[PDB]
Amino acid sequence: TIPLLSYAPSSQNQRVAGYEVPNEETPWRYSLEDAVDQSDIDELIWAAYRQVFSEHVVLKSTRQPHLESQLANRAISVRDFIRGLAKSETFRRLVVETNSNYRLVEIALKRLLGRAPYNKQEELAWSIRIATDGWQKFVDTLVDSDEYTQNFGDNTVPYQRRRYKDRPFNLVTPRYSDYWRDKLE
Amino acid sequence: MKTPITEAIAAADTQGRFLSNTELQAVDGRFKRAVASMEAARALTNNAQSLIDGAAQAVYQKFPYTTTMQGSQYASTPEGKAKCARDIGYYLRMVTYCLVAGGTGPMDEYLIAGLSEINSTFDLSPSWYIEALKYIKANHGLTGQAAVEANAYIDYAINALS
Amino acid sequence: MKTPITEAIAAADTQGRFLSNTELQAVDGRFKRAVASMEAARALTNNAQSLIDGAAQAVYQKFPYTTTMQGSQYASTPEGKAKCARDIGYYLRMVTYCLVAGGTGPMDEYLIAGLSEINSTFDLSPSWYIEALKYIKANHGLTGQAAVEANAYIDYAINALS
Amino acid sequence: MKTPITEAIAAADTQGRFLSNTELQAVDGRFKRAVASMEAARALTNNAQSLIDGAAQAVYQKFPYTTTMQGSQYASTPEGKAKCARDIGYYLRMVTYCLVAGGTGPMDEYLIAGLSEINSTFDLSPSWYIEALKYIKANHGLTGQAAVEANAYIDYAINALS
Amino acid sequence: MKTPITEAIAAADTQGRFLSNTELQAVDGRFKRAVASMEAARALTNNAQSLIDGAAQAVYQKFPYTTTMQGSQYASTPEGKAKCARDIGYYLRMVTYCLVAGGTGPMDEYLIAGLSEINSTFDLSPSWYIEALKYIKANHGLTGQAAVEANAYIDYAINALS
Amino acid sequence: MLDAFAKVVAQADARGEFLTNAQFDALSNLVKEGNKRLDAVNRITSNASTIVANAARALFAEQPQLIQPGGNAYTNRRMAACLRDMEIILRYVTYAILAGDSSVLDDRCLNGLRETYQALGTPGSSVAVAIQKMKDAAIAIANDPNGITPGDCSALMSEIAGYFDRAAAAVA
Amino acid sequence: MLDAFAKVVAQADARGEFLTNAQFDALSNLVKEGNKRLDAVNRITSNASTIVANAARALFAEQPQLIQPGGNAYTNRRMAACLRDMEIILRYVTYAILAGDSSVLDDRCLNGLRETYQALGTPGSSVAVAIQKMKDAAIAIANDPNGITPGDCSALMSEIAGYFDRAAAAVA
Amino acid sequence: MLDAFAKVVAQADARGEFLTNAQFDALSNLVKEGNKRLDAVNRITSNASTIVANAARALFAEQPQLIQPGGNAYTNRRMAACLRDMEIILRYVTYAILAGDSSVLDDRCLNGLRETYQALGTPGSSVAVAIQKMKDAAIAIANDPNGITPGDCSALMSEIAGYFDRAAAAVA
Amino acid sequence: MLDAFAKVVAQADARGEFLTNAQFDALSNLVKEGNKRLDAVNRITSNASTIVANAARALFAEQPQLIQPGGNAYTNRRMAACLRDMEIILRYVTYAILAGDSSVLDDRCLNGLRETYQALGTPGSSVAVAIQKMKDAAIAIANDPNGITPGDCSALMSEIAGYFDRAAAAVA
Ligand SMILES: CCC1=C(C)/C(=C/C2=NC(=C\c3[nH]c(/C=C4\NC(=O)[C@H](C)[C@H]4CC)c(C)c3CCC(=O)O)/C(CCC(=O)O)=C2C)NC1=O
Ligand SMILES: CCC1=C(C)/C(=C/C2=NC(=C\c3[nH]c(/C=C4\NC(=O)[C@H](C)[C@H]4CC)c(C)c3CCC(=O)O)/C(CCC(=O)O)=C2C)NC1=O
Ligand SMILES: CCC1=C(C)/C(=C/C2=NC(=C\c3[nH]c(/C=C4\NC(=O)[C@H](C)[C@H]4CC)c(C)c3CCC(=O)O)/C(CCC(=O)O)=C2C)NC1=O
Ligand SMILES: CCC1=C(C)/C(=C/C2=NC(=C\c3[nH]c(/C=C4\NC(=O)[C@H](C)[C@H]4CC)c(C)c3CCC(=O)O)/C(CCC(=O)O)=C2C)NC1=O
Ligand SMILES: CCC1=C(C)/C(=C/C2=NC(=C\c3[nH]c(/C=C4\NC(=O)[C@H](C)[C@H]4CC)c(C)c3CCC(=O)O)/C(CCC(=O)O)=C2C)NC1=O
Ligand SMILES: CCC1=C(C)/C(=C/C2=NC(=C\c3[nH]c(/C=C4\NC(=O)[C@H](C)[C@H]4CC)c(C)c3CCC(=O)O)/C(CCC(=O)O)=C2C)NC1=O
Ligand SMILES: CCC1=C(C)/C(=C/C2=NC(=C\c3[nH]c(/C=C4\NC(=O)[C@H](C)[C@H]4CC)c(C)c3CCC(=O)O)/C(CCC(=O)O)=C2C)NC1=O
Ligand SMILES: CCC1=C(C)/C(=C/C2=NC(=C\c3[nH]c(/C=C4\NC(=O)[C@H](C)[C@H]4CC)c(C)c3CCC(=O)O)/C(CCC(=O)O)=C2C)NC1=O
Ligand SMILES: CCC1=C(C)/C(=C/C2=NC(=C\c3[nH]c(/C=C4\NC(=O)[C@H](C)[C@H]4CC)c(C)c3CCC(=O)O)/C(CCC(=O)O)=C2C)NC1=O
Ligand SMILES: CCC1=C(C)/C(=C/C2=NC(=C\c3[nH]c(/C=C4\NC(=O)[C@H](C)[C@H]4CC)c(C)c3CCC(=O)O)/C(CCC(=O)O)=C2C)NC1=O
Ligand SMILES: CCC1=C(C)/C(=C/C2=NC(=C\c3[nH]c(/C=C4\NC(=O)[C@H](C)[C@H]4CC)c(C)c3CCC(=O)O)/C(CCC(=O)O)=C2C)NC1=O
Ligand SMILES: CCC1=C(C)/C(=C/C2=NC(=C\c3[nH]c(/C=C4\NC(=O)[C@H](C)[C@H]4CC)c(C)c3CCC(=O)O)/C(CCC(=O)O)=C2C)NC1=O
Repeated sequence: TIPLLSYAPSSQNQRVAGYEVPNEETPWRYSLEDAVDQSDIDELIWAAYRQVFSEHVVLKSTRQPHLESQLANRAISVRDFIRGLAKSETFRRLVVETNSNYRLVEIALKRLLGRAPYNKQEELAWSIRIATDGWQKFVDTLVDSDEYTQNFGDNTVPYQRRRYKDRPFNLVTPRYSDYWRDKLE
Repeated sequence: MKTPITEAIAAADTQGRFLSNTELQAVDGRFKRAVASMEAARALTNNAQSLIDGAAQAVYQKFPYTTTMQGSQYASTPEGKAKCARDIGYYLRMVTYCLVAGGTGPMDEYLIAGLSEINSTFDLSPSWYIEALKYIKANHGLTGQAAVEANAYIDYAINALS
Repeated sequence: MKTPITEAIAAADTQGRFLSNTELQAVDGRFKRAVASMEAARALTNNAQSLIDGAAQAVYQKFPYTTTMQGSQYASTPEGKAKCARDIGYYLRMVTYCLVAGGTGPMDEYLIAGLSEINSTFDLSPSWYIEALKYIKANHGLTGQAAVEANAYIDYAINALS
Repeated sequence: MKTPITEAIAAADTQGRFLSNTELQAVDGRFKRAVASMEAARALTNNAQSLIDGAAQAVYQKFPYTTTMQGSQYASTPEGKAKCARDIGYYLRMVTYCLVAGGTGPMDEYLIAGLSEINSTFDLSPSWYIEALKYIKANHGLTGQAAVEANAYIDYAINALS
Repeated sequence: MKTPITEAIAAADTQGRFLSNTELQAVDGRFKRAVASMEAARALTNNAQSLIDGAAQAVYQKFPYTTTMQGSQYASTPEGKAKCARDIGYYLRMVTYCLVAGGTGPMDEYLIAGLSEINSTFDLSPSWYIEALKYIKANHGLTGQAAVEANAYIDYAINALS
Repeated sequence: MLDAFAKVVAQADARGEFLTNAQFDALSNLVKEGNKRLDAVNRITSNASTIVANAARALFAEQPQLIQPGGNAYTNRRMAACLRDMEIILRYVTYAILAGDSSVLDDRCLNGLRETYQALGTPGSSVAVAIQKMKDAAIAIANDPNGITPGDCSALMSEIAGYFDRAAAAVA
Repeated sequence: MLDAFAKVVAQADARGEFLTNAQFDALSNLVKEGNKRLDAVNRITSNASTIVANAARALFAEQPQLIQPGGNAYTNRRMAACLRDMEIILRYVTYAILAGDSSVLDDRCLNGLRETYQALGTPGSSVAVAIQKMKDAAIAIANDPNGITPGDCSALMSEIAGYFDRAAAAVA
Repeated sequence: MLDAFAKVVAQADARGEFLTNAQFDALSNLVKEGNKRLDAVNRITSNASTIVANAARALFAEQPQLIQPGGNAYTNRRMAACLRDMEIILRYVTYAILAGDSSVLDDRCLNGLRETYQALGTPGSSVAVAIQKMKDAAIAIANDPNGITPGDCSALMSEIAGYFDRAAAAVA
Repeated sequence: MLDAFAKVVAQADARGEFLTNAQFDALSNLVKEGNKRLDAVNRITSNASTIVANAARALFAEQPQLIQPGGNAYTNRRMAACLRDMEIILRYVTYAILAGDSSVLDDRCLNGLRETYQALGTPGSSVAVAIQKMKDAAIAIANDPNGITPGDCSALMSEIAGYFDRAAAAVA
């Protein structure tokens, strides 16, 4: 309805260029493009589960049997698998229901897109995307951004772009912030 | 939580639209069934004390080894018997909560979530809970459509344990 | 699978680099350990039948109820006894496979993957196999570093089931 | 760094698994190779002053235009000679650091990363350093598998520069 | 905003390269065509009041049936007449900015963006302004290149509204 | 995001005690008044666009500083945004009405709303005035009873007013 | 991503001095005593599940509030999370032990863990006591003198205890 | 990103007044001297590689601690990064020069860069000195009256210097 | 992927019989000559760059059509791509040599490579000739009898040739 209100980007490791060979802190790249055997496909599926949902919350009920079968028969790209995790009801209960739009922009960007918010203005900038278009459409555009297509092509599991001397997003961001802890004792 | 009302609301929120007549029809059906649902919940909770103890004895009879051979996973000690009472009480309380909520939401959030993960770590055989829930499904003391609702939730738990 | 050789190769493949001295040193260590690993595998397979039988009797002694309680999940019937022997034989065979492979690869690809689903659906209590593998770990009849390696893989299976 | 121990740690960390026998065998191989690696490192470091000067003269002899052609990217001036000696010394020092670390970690972090950018902006043709490293590879003064390790790291640097 | 200069800068920034001669040629063209556009802007600002008055009467005559119906979205009352004058002035005020910017940037930033939702909610028919601006389009008093460039922007806006 | 039933169940789960007879009768009362709730949401959703648009017409004139040049509602784009946000608040309030609690209003909205506007540079006080004008519009349209069997639905009107007030106080 | 070797090499690179003879003989000692280290880590990883499970039973017996209804280790989902956190701490400590350096432990696990626990409300003090229980259990099982070629390795056991203590203090 | 023309139209839109005669003649003066602006940016960008390389040699000559082992741009990796950042600042200031305003420079280059360098350990003061070195280089190369139709362009060079100065003041 | 050990284990698991004594003896023979495999891989990988460069110069001298204008290996961009793919094939072959099995080579490099070149329009026959040039160069460098402990490594050299041949036959 509205061209998303422009945000001012801040300097970040992901934005910067660097001529580095992979370190031991390299995020590790789970690519289904090679069409590896089923056993390695299990690792790739697990990494996507580990990214969209946190390692903490990926239990049996969280596991979608259909998704497990999806990424096994060289089906919809790993990107679409990520989107399926994102729009699944368990994700909406675990993340969307427990945070406000402004925090949701940050969480989804850190996990799905894999880069931190450029600034508070960007958190505001995409909050309306969540509101007007709907959360499903917000994650749709989040993984359909030109940035995403360059970052992880199609068959590459999302990873933190470059946490060079930086805390990993999973270990700095909880499932929900203390603001919702008002509903807890 | 997976409550009928909230499920309709979330479905409308996905499409960013005011609540359409489809969702309103769904919640109307929930309200129409709520009379039988709440009466069933009352019946189960006011008979809860007998039910919990009966289920404990039922599992003790079906699996005598769970009462005799030593181990923390078993109720060989009075402390273990207390643990057994506590957990079967959890299941009964969750079923009443699901009955009043009108959906599987409560038991999915407070019980079924990660149930498999922990029942293997603490070595609590799911079959024990299966038999206990079967006893509760046989002695619930409900009748008619109230009974069908309660038994549906009980069997949801049974299938989840398996 | 997660064989040392393949692990180093994959690590170099994801980083788009020729195998450097680090990976070569790792696989050299694998080849140095391979002599003892092969010794251990030979030892386990040469007395496989005795180990399988002894483990079967061990679980029958630790769990008396599995030999009498009626039902398909129990080995009260001779057919069930045969199935129990077959399964513990599978576990021992995979231990020998892991010994030869020098890694947990075979175990993960043929046993651990989805182990929970099967042991829950057919109501096969994990404790049964836990006790069986404990017996195997005690009667393996190995010595030295070879014993260490075999014990480590057996315990990997034990902790994976737990 | 990419040290073998830490590389194994990171490989296990990505999958969230405790260090099984695969990683332990890798580190064991590192420790078994450490005897030869330390021998080679001591040999290179104790003779680290004759070889640096010899390599400087070797490059001057193979490429006589590098010390007479006018400019700032040449060793014609004494300051240029100092910088040239420092560069060849950096290569040798990094090789010894990699020898002690057991892996190519130090080389990648302090040398190989961004090598092309610097060699292109300051007009330092890689051939000069290639010849210098060849001289060091021929006069290192080692024997056996220790010599093999020295001639492996230096050749890695050679094939990284060009 | 979508200024020729700014668009070239953005195209170069997304590639991460220094300004090549292509971009410099484009900005040169902008400067070369910025003589006539600035003349046109000067002309239209110096006679702005008279032309907005004429356009206001033009829309009053073309739509007297809105000029007589009483309501919030009409100019029948004197307060509404004042509102109509200010909004006609707004369109002229934006067109001068468009002329100076040499692009459609101001059009999209101060209008056009979300024109549909505004013309749906307040239901202020764009045809009103369109007729007024066609009066302006003939009576602007520009000639030659100034006239044709201004006409291009004006008709872009007209066809964008529909 | 909870509903009435889920709210009482969540408190009961925190306490760890079977649903009390008092809670049962409370929820029975909630079901007794279900039809009126459904009627109200149906009526408000059928006229939603007109409700918000009519209130907006008055709002911009009664607060001219916003539509004068240099104000936050000036320009076509920001005017579109103000209309959009008014409709957003109306939508989440309708959600709340059907739910029976203000949980949804405070969870995915009204959690830091004031801070967002304050950083954007929008005057929070003007937003509060807009929310209150919307509140009057909504209470009026729901409380114009005709075409249906009458009842004392004043309770529904009061709780709707409470939702709108909660939003207005949260943004200012 | 450092170990003992990388730590000393990084100091030496920061100073810019060729590796001194003293540093060489300081790391040869580490390699000569490496087999003991490997045995210790093998023993702790072989009993990981039992260690965490027994420690968890003890924690819930000493602090029943966690497993009572309404406590943070209730609803069986949070119980799974608690067990997972305990084993995560053990996993990162095991990494630290095998490396011989605390770099990995401080780079991934102990880099601000306090903030996450503080925000969620999970009691950090209880986590600390749980880590200490795991510490004593693991150190005892690894130092069990029967079943292995004998030797004197009290220093390594103290280092293991130090890693556990570092985590327990950093999170609490 | 607002260039000169966009900046004046945006200010005029905020005021709500047709472009004033004074602003008209200001932008007319900019256009009359447009060829000079284009030639300056063309000279700076056509010698970009040499500019950065010469400035780098000067920086390492004046501050040898940088290329000393265990410094701040030592190792090929950090050396490449320092060269990269010098070139990046040059690229964004050339963008700013062509635009005629500093909006791009402060929005997409200097928008938090100071915090980045505070965390990294790179000295902000030294990078400011480097920016000044590049300022002198770019001003000298553009002020080569040999090879171009002559005229007085020092006035236009003063704002190029101003943009370099703005970056140098913003980076520390 | 399956290395040699994994291949024998996988076949034995498929049939469902404990590994027989014959298989054990075979694997013992493999480990007895493992040092030779490691030496060969080390020697080939340390000369990768020279191998690919010499083979490339020879290929373009023998088949000038590739470097003629309008040919496939032209325009300096496709030349870079050609060298990159030649070294890619060499890299996956080295992986295969170290593994002792062709599974990795057949699962990543030559897997569906014929189709790739056929669509791109490159002559697959020429690719095969290039792989053969690399084969002779690499086998000569790896079988160089001067520089190391003497012995007969001919079996391993034939295996290396077999891998190169497999790639050459799968691309053309
Ligand atoms: C649209 C929903 C859907 C269906 C129906 C489906 C079927 C399906 N079953 C599969 C696997 C399989 N299916 C079986 C099935 C059987 N083996 C037997 O002995 C039985 C007779 C039979 C069970 C009744 C087996 C053994 C595999 C594993 C094959 C493999 O990956 O190696 C696979 C291969 C990849 C995967 O495991 O996901 C697919 C695609 N996949 C889907 O996404
Ligand atoms: C509200 C959701 C919820 C559930 C379901 C829950 C279950 C639960 N049951 C447990 C254990 C247990 N549960 C039992 C129960 C039984 N003993 C028997 O003989 C019977 C067969 C059986 C009753 C039917 C026993 C004995 C333990 C202790 C296991 C041990 O110490 O090894 C434990 C481990 C901690 C403990 O010992 O209490 C949990 C977390 N906790 C929860 O927060
Ligand atoms: C190769 C890897 C592999 C494993 C591990 C495996 C497990 C496995 N065990 C099974 C059954 C079984 N497993 C047992 C085993 C036991 N009964 C006892 O009393 C003991 C306590 C215990 C032995 C220690 C029994 C009796 C069955 C048949 C159960 C049934 O049909 O209900 C079945 C069902 C099919 C069948 O009846 O054979 C599977 C799939 N299958 C596999 O392919
Ligand atoms: C440890 C990682 C590391 C490396 C490798 C490194 C190399 C390096 N060598 C340089 C210069 C140089 N290196 C040489 C070296 C040589 N002159 C000759 O005649 C020979 C052929 C050759 C020696 C083999 C010269 C002449 C320069 C100066 C180039 C110039 O200013 O034009 C420079 C430019 C900055 C210097 O003083 O300002 C770098 C960065 N720096 C590093 O931090
Ligand atoms: C979670 C629910 C939710 C809310 C509340 C929300 C509000 C919201 N409104 C915004 C903009 C805006 N909001 C308004 C609203 C107003 N303008 C006025 O004149 C009045 C004072 C006021 C209405 C009474 C305006 C004008 C803007 C545009 C600001 C600008 O671009 O300068 C922005 C800025 C970022 C953007 O445009 O994307 C947000 C986040 N978005 C949401 O998803
Ligand atoms: C700077 C760019 C810009 C534009 C274009 C713009 C348009 C604009 N026109 C408006 C209203 C209006 N427009 C009219 C116009 C007319 N009535 C008639 O009878 C005529 C046929 C017609 C003149 C052609 C009237 C009467 C209103 C007031 C309606 C209201 O407040 O409800 C409003 C509502 C608030 C207000 O009154 O200002 C906006 C925002 N706003 C902007 O910031
Ligand atoms: C698909 C969603 C849905 C709607 C819309 C719905 C409406 C609905 N409203 C009804 C009645 C009613 N509605 C009211 C409500 C009101 N009393 C007042 O003073 C207010 C003006 C108004 C509140 C807005 C009353 C008093 C009745 C009749 C008695 C009753 O049913 O409780 C009835 C029962 C008799 C009838 O059909 O009229 C239905 C079915 N039912 C639905 O399932
Ligand atoms: C790899 C490093 C790492 C750590 C350390 C980590 C901690 C961590 N623990 C979490 C949850 C949790 N952690 C606990 C832990 C406990 N509950 C208790 O009663 C005990 C005192 C304690 C166990 C000893 C619980 C219960 C939750 C779930 C909280 C909830 O969802 O309500 C969460 C919430 C987000 C999520 O579930 O993913 C994080 C981030 N996450 C990480 O990625
Ligand atoms: C795959 C990695 C790996 C393992 C698992 C391994 C085991 C291993 N441990 C050994 C010795 C040993 N292990 C210990 C360890 C201990 N002393 C104690 O008092 C404690 C209870 C325990 C430490 C916690 C000692 C003292 C020796 C003999 C000396 C030595 O070589 O370290 C030895 C040499 C002597 C022998 O054969 O027993 C081997 C081969 N070697 C390896 O390369
Ligand atoms: C587009 C605007 C922009 C800038 C400017 C920017 C800066 C920037 N420079 C970086 C690297 C770096 N930057 C420097 C900087 C310097 N060291 C020195 O001695 C000098 C004084 C100085 C050169 C002027 C160094 C040494 C690194 C490497 C860090 C490392 O590898 O550890 C990094 C780290 C992450 C990465 O490399 O991706 C950032 C974010 N990022 C941006 O997006
Ligand atoms: C493709 C983009 C583009 C460029 C690069 C460009 C440059 C450009 N500079 C010019 C002249 C000129 N350039 C200068 C510049 C200078 N005076 C000095 O003292 C300094 C040494 C130097 C500043 C760089 C002067 C004074 C003139 C003559 C007057 C003028 O036209 O600006 C002219 C007109 C006469 C000619 O063709 O040379 C052009 C076209 N025009 C363009 O459209
Ligand atoms: C980092 C991993 C690693 C490597 C690389 C390594 C090399 C290595 N190769 C060796 C032997 C050897 N190397 C060869 C090699 C050859 N003979 C030929 O005629 C060919 C030209 C060539 C093979 C293509 C032979 C025949 C032996 C002796 C027997 C053997 O151990 O394989 C030896 C033992 C004798 C000695 O040189 O002291 C070592 C240590 N050891 C290691 O732990």
